[PDB]
Amino acid sequence: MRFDQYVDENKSSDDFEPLIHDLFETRWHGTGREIWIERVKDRKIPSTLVKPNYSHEELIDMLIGYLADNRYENALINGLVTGDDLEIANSYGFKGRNAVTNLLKSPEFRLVHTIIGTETFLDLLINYSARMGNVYLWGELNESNYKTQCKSSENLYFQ
Repeated sequence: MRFDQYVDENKSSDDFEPLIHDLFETRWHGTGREIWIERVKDRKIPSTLVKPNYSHEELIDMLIGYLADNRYENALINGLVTGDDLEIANSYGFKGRNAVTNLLKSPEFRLVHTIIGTETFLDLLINYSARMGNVYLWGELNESNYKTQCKSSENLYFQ
């Protein structure tokens, strides 16, 4: 569904009218309606990501680590490469796997979590996925995929 609409959809409280009105303003400028959110996986909200009191930036970075049990299937950070490439990263300032944190840390996302709540916020990032134009915001975690894209689940007739 639409990113903007998603906010009003998972809104825990309607009292956030002012927050939604201002938050929705991003639709014009700020990839508000340009983002599509959908459920990529069917899971449940953990009690360890809601009980503890985390901070905005802290929760964002901490949450990423929650679903980051494995990095890469092949050897990673085996060795260091010397060259001008490092200069590029130092000058241009290359970002790591915590790139999503920058977008999530944005004030716009602060309202979302507030409106949808933590349980929905975590679920949205873990259970669901966000699509921004030609790039994935949440970031797909499908690595087990060998050759096939998705698997067809068993059909469920009517009772």
